[PDB]
Order: sequence, then structure tokens, then C-alpha cells
Amino acid sequence: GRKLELTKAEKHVHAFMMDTQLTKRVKNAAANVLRETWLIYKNTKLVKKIDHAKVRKHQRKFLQAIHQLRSVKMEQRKLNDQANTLVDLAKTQLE
Amino acid sequence: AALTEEQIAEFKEAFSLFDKDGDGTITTKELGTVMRSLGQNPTEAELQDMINEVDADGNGTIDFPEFLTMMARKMKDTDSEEEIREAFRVFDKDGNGYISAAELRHVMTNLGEKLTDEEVDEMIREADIDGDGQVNYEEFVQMMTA
Ligand SMILES: O=C1N=c2c(F)cccc2=C1NO
Ligand SMILES: [Ca+2]
Ligand SMILES: [Ca+2]
Repeated sequence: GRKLELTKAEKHVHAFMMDTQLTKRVKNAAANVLRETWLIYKNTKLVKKIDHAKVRKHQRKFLQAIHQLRSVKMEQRKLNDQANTLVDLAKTQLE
Repeated sequence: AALTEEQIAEFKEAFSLFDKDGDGTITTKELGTVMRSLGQNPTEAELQDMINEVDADGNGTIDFPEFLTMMARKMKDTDSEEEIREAFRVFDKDGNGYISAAELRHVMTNLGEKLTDEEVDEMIREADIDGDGQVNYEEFVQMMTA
């Protein structure tokens, strides 16, 4: 039968955005990545006049939004392997 | 997604692993019990997401129809050769690709669920391909997954 094989994990992280708390988190954090990337770029490349405090502030909001996205993505990976655990358990009845 | 009649029947037996009280539906509470019996610790929210991903009609539980529908989309398997080799590597003390027969016996008789000393002898008989008292676990894992 399947011997040592296990359910194959999906190509790329795609799932569980039905969660609606995860989806709100992605939407807000991603928009904040867009917001702070623009604001950091403007305050370093489109000003005559680099205001380093402005840059620190948006650097802080930037890393926060980036890591929020990371955090959602890892949570989706955890949910996917939890679901594949259940699929694997049920596939033992195929033997 | 094309479940044979056979797989449909044995997935019914599979439903009972999850439906702990037999009432025809799987709840978050039953999935928590199941998941913890597999040594995992999903949070309440993670259990809700498990259910909600499969619950087609939205009544909060999974019935065999929604259960089987999900199964049909996840039948593809992949080989485990490399995950297994990494489990062996946990015991590769010097990171040289080898675990001694004596160390393998130590690990297998003291950690996890354990093997009997008679069981570890049969394991090592297969694992020490070269008879040098050392287990090249990459090669051993390749022979078991061949
Ligand atoms: O989300 C799921 N809930 C499941 C269940 F109870 C049994 C087998 C597979 C399951 C899932 N795969 O994604
Ligand atoms: Ca039940
Ligand atoms: Ca349902």
C-alpha cells in the first residue's frame, strides 16, 4: 500500500483565508507594508532633507507589518499541516 | 478527485476515528481529543478553522459527506525519505552521517515508545549494511523507502 508515504503538502501557501481573522490580519498588515514602504522611500529618496526620526518611525511600522505577514503565513502553514495530519490519519484505513 | 467505491467504504471506517461518540458529526471538541492523541496541541481557533474549512453548510460540525468531499481533494501522497533521514540525524552526534550500533540501541531502548532488545537486534541486522557496527542512516533509509 502506501507504506511510508504521507499526504503531499500543497504547492504554495494558499489556504484557510476563510478564517476571516487571518484575512483581516493579511489585509491590514499588507496595506501597512505598502504604507511604510512608500513612506520610507519618500523620506529617504524623494526629500531634499532626510529626517531620520521620520525614518525610524516608519522603519518600526514597516518591520511590524512585515513580521505580521510572516506570522500569518506561518499560522497558515501550521493549519495546513494540522489538516494533513487528519488526512494522513484517515488514509490509514486504506491499508 | 475520484474516489473508488473501495476508498469510499474504508473512509467510512475512517470517519469513526474522528466521530468519537458516533453521532454522525465531528465537532471541534472531538478533533481536539483526536489531535491531542496524536501528540499535537491545536488551539480552539485552530480547531474551529479545521471544522470550518470542511463544513459545507455552516452548522458547525463535519458530517461524512463533507468529510469525504475533503478527502477526495487530498489523496495525493509523497515519499518521506528525507523527513525520515532527518529524524535519524537527530541522533547523529558528530554529524558525520553515522550512528553506531551501540548508540542506536541506546536510543531505541530509552527514547520514545521504545523497542525490545530483541527488536533492536533485528533492526540493526538490517541497518548495519556493512557489518562494521556503524549505521549509515542515509543508506538505511534509502533501503527502507526503496
Ligand atoms: O480540514 C479538515 N478537517 C478534517 C477531518 F475531520 C478529517 C480529515 C481531513 C480533514 C481536513 N482536511 O483539510
Ligand atoms: Ca461526534
Ligand atoms: Ca456540517
